[PDB]
Amino acid sequence: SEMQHASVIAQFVVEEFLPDVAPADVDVDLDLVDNGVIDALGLLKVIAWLEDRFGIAADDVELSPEHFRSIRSIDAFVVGATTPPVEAKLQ
Repeated sequence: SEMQHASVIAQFVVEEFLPDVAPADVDVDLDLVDNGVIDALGLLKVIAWLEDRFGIAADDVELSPEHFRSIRSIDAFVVGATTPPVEAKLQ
């Protein structure tokens, strides 16, 4: 369950720019930024829906470009916000 709905996260980024692509065909082992799917407005859209699902405000914490290091980090960031991080990359 470490993925915590990994396919769901890909579904948002996939639908954010490539909705005609099956999220299962995306490797979560590749950094999300390397794809370039996350842009300036793309970054805003990411926090807008991701924050809306948990009802949390991004203003409470500042996000850095490193937080977009990979989709895996996004799952940890979302979980880290409500519950302690699991196998965080830092540890």
